[PDB]
Amino acid sequence: AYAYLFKYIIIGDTGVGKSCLLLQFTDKRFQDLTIGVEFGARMITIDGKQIKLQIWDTAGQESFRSITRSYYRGAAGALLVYDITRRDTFNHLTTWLEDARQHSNSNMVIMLIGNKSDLESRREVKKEEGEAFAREHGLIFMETSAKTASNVEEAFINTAKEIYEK
Ligand SMILES: Nc1nc2c(ncn2[C@@H]2O[C@H](COP(=O)(O)OP(=O)(O)O)[C@@H](O)[C@H]2O)c(=O)[nH]1
Ligand SMILES: [Mg+2]
Repeated sequence: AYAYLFKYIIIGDTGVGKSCLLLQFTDKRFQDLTIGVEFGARMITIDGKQIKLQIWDTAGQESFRSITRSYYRGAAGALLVYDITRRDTFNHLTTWLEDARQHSNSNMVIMLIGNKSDLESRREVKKEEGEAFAREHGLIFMETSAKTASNVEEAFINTAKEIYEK
């Protein structure tokens, strides 16, 4: 009835900041890596209700270009991350998105994340390109910095609000 558990997965290319977004959200710190068993949790509040976010970092899946069924199983939300300094990470979004289409529950919320927003001297992908990609595919989008915490809390909380309100 009254308390909630939302399973999240974090997906996207190598080095986009999946691990750092996890650690920033759960521990408020920015930095070992146990592939296949790399996770964290944090309690939040939406509409006065207690919601436990159980969050899975899918590092190690990148080489496969696909997410194992056990990550998708019961996943309520997914953060699909690219690295704004590396256009190739932006280019591979459609293949991550198709993997999710084929193998995830259609109700799984997906938020598009352009990470490393602090790195303005190396930006390759404009914020507007992330926005347009998200619109075309019916997703919410935010730029984050796992380094500075910018929009990190907002990304996880807004995903949860979308899951809860759907
Ligand atoms: N400046 C900056 N560096 C970041 C950010 N997120 C991650 N990094 C750096 O990028 C590297 C890769 O991030 P990581 O979380 O390990 O990527 P992953 O393979 O997707 O898990 C890290 O070692 C950090 O040095 C960010 O928001 N800003
Ligand atoms: Mg990782």
